[PDB]
Amino acid sequence: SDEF
Amino acid sequence: KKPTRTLVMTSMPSEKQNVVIQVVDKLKGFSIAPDVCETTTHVLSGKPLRTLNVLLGIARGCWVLSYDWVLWSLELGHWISEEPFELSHHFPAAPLCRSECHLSAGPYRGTLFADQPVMFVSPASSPPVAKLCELVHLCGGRVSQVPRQASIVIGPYSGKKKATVKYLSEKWVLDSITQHKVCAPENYLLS
Repeated sequence: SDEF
Repeated sequence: KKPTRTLVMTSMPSEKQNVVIQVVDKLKGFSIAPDVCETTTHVLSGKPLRTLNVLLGIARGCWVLSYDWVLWSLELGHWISEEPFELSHHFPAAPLCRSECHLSAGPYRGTLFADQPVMFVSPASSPPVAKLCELVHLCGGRVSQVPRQASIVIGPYSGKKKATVKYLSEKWVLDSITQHKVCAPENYLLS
């Protein structure tokens, strides 16, 4: 799950 | 039957994932959604990172807890108190929207971006536009389907820049959500  | 409220997992290794599913099976009381939605009340992180599901959880005022709360909930055999394990230090906004949602008069909608202009979010933005528009709406802001109505633009924008408009980065939205504070627009300018 990509971080932002 | 199915419990209505939903428990979502983010930054969660598979070996840890199965444990959660299984504590939900034995203790009952939840349904597991793959993504934070209308029913989500609890969000569990394996490694405190700012994922789509942690941003959204903050927008809905959900509990945002460490994997610890499951371990102890198992060791005790019931869903214990959430407060001791919510990630205050990493996301100082979570505890605010959590309390704010639980003392809400009617249903809960954030008030953060409520005193802001109308924003237009570009489709080529990262994170995806659908979830980032959702974030802005859940928090109070109003979004437009076409830039001419917006006084603020967000994300990659190639078209002629506009003096009556502030063109900013996505992290302006994200950082304001994480800090529970409308950050200064002059240091989130996208050029």
